[PDB]
Amino acid sequence: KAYLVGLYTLTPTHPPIQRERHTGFPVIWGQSLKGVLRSYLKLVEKVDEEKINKIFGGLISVGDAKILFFPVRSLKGVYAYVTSPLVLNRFKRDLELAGVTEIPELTDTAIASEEITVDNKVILEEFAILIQKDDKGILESVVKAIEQAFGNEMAEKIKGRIAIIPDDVFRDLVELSTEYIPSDTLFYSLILVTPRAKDNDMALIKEVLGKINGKYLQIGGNETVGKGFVKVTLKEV
Amino acid sequence: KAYLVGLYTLTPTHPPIQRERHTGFPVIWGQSLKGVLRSYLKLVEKVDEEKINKIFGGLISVGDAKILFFPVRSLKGVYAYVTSPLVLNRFKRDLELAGVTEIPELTDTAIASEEITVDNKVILEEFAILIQKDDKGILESVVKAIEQAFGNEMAEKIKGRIAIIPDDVFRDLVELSTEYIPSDTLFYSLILVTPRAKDNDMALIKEVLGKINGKYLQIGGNETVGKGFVKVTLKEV
Repeated sequence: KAYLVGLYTLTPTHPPIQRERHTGFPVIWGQSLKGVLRSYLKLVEKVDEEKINKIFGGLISVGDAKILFFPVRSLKGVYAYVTSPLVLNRFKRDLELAGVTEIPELTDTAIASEEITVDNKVILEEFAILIQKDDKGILESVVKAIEQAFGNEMAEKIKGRIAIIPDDVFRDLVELSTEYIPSDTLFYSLILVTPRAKDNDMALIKEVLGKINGKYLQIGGNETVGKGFVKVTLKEV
Repeated sequence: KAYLVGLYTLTPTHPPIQRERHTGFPVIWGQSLKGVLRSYLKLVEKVDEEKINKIFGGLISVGDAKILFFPVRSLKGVYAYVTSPLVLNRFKRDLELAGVTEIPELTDTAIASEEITVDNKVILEEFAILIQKDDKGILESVVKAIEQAFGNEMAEKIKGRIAIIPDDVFRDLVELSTEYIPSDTLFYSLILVTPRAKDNDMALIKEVLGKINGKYLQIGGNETVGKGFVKVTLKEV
């Protein structure tokens, strides 16, 4: 049994940023995320401190939050949600691990919505990447996956502003575009239920974790100056 | 008769990590691996505690999991799966032992895919290794070997990001690149069937081990925060 956590930053978020060593991608460590989830249920949702211990300590596993979509300045559409084959493939494989489409390799080309495309080009910051026709409906397939994983609300935000760009460009942008993770960044994370869990426990998990969906949490430093506020989604599989 | 176990880390894994005395290479001791294989069959795959005992205790031998590919930050391609003549040679020798290509000695040069090569160089972390032309079809032969040993899915992931580098550099990287084994690390291990085995025993081994192929297991510490989740492959020879 698995739960899908979405983390959409509403303000610049600072989890020296926490980055994955061999990629350089920003990441929210599972240790940190588990902490804020624990604190939110104890303080805001008023869950009994007996139910919390029974679930966190454990009974579930809170994985590190990877990055799915990163907001980047765009010439047409003001900004686009950019991602990459590598990132998307990791997302598909993490869905497999949780129980739950072919995405090609891009080198110097991109696949983007027609709302951010101008003269067969998408202009991200200063990068001017050539688009290639979206055959076999890649974009429409990513949007559907976003809907399933995070809900209809998240899919509407992103739809119309998607751009799948080369892995190397995504890396460059994600490292050289602000310190703070920008607002309008979408993270995702797996919550896995341990095999040692009994049938009586699954009802507890579903009840307590269910409270998290659609709420607002604070992650990382600088809470007092409006940093690290995120909207969380949570769905079963 | 022998089985080839593949271990692909999906999250940072902690088996002070278990390292081989005379190389310094990370390794998963057979005792540990045997434990998690056993527990997985007992908890998840629901194998009767009589079939498990007849096989584990024994009837098979679970060897130490050596390291085959190690993910390293790359300038081009974001990251590469690096290996070395030494590592590859051990892999070939382990296949010999399991019943089943010339790889040169590299000094200050490397053999890499053209997707991570930039201006006749592969840039791993800070190391800038001069590449040499891929003659005698070395890379495609490793990919072919990867396909046979771990499956087509594993070969696609690695293809395009391979880099065979000098033994001393591989060693340095494997020691000085994170505590935790990174995600996207590929281990391998032999499962050898004792000579004392009859035909009825081969059917039990084939059946139970077959359950392991393509599944997800947890190895080492920090299960509660999404660490040590690995994807296992299992193939006969």
